[PDB]
Amino acid sequence: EISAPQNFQHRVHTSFDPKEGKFVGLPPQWQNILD
Amino acid sequence: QTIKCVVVGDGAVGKTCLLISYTTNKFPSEYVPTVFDNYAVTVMIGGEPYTLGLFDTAGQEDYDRLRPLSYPQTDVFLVCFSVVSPSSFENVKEKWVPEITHHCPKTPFLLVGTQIDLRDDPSTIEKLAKNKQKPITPETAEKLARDLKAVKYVECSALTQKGLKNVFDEAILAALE
Ligand SMILES: Nc1nc2c(ncn2[C@@H]2O[C@H](COP(=O)(O)OP(=O)(O)CP(=O)(O)O)[C@@H](O)[C@H]2O)c(=O)[nH]1
Ligand SMILES: [Cl-]
Ligand SMILES: [Mg+2]
Repeated sequence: EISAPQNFQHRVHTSFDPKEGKFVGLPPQWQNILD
Repeated sequence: QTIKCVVVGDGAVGKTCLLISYTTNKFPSEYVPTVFDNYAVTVMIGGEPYTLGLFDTAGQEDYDRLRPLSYPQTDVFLVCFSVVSPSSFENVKEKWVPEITHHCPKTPFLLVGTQIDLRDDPSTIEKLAKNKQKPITPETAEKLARDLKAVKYVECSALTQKGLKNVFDEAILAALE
């Protein structure tokens, strides 16, 4: 059988930050397209 | 080793709630659209632990150029639609399967129907009826899965958790197969 999932980790959270007016918390491969 | 599982599908389809409900057994109390989120859990199959990497993508078209940058070395896709959103069902054929095929031609995917608890809801059956439409049945979903040409069709409710673990258990088996 397959166990229920364990040890939850939220590793990447990307959002647009309107104060700075740019995406933040980007994946690295998105970064070298957008930054 | 690590299983890479990528979740795609139209906005409002319920991809974030699907993932948070399964990984945490909590239902998000707010709607907040996704740009990109990466979560990890550990699962054990037959005594062997695996990290399941879960890629939560944006269903909004604004991210068409950016979203797929996350598709390299995907082991399995979940292609999602809401059983009470016919337009989301159409886009499976028109947008989503074509997209993941193009980027990952030899990668398996599952067709996932979400929000099944809303099929028998009078006031979502009403909203659909005001524009002369109705929920998607499993019979219809399953034909599309056969034709299009998925591993299989599974459905669930993030809210009630009916069928939810099964979706990911089949995703895991598809990736390891
Ligand atoms: N009743 C019910 N509502 C759900 C279910 N899953 C999600 N929702 C609701 O539907 C809405 C959309 O959920 P969300 O998980 O944010 O969808 P999404 O596909 O991630 C949207 P985006 O593509 O922008 O990230 C939310 O209001 C949420 O509460 C479900 O199984 N049942
Ligand atoms: Cl693997
Ligand atoms: Mg989301």
